[PDB]
Amino acid sequence: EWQENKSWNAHFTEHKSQGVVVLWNENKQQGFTNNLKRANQAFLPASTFKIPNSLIALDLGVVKDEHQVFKWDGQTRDIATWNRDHNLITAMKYSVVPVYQEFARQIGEARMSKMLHAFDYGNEDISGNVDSFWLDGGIRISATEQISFLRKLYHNKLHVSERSQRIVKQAMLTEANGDYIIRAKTGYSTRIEPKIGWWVGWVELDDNVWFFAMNMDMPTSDGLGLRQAITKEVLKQEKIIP
Ligand SMILES: CC(=O)NCCc1ccc(-c2cccc(C(=O)O)c2)cc1
Repeated sequence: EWQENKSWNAHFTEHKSQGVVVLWNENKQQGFTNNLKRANQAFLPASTFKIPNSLIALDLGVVKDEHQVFKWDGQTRDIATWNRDHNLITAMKYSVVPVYQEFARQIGEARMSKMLHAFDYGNEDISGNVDSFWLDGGIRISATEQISFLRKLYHNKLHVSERSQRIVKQAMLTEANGDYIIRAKTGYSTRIEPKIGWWVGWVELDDNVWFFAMNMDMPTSDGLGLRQAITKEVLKQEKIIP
């Protein structure tokens, strides 16, 4: 059911990094990874948490729809794209932490905790500050647990409305061409060691869907582009994409 392919380690070694890629073939119900241990090691979700956070905010009416404008609070932050108004689509695209911190404040501790348990999301532990626990609190999730969560989202099986799930999957849209569609979310965890990057989501083909979750050591922001690059090299090697 689960197969380990250590030859994929070359895609990390060649870039002088270390990490895990996990792939799941939905048609065949078969999983593949370069490192079974790390695939089941739990890390801070960082901005990958914007997927569940979006779902919860939409289902509770904290976010009306993907068009509602979240006005910049006028505080200059060091990421230029954060210093502007956003909707759900652009806030996800630019991983706008302060917008999602306000979502979490409006969701509140109790509803956040219940919903993450309903989602079976990671260790389901929101210990810490309600507006930052996914960055430096107690919540943890593994690459295999990300895939389990994404598969439910894909099939609209999470315990929120179909509409909420459709909107979040729209907001996850990352790439689309005549060969495939990628819906995914990046993450970048720096507040707790080890610093890592995430990329989780799936590849839609004409006749199958491949779910993926990767994380990798990220000692500096210089390597963030390797999250997508390494994943796509694995997808290419496995002939999932051209
Ligand atoms: C204020 C702060 O958060 N500093 C910590 C340093 C930091 C934080 C976030 C990003 C970041 C932002 C948006 C997108 C991406 C990406 O992965 O593409 C990365 C870059 C640097």
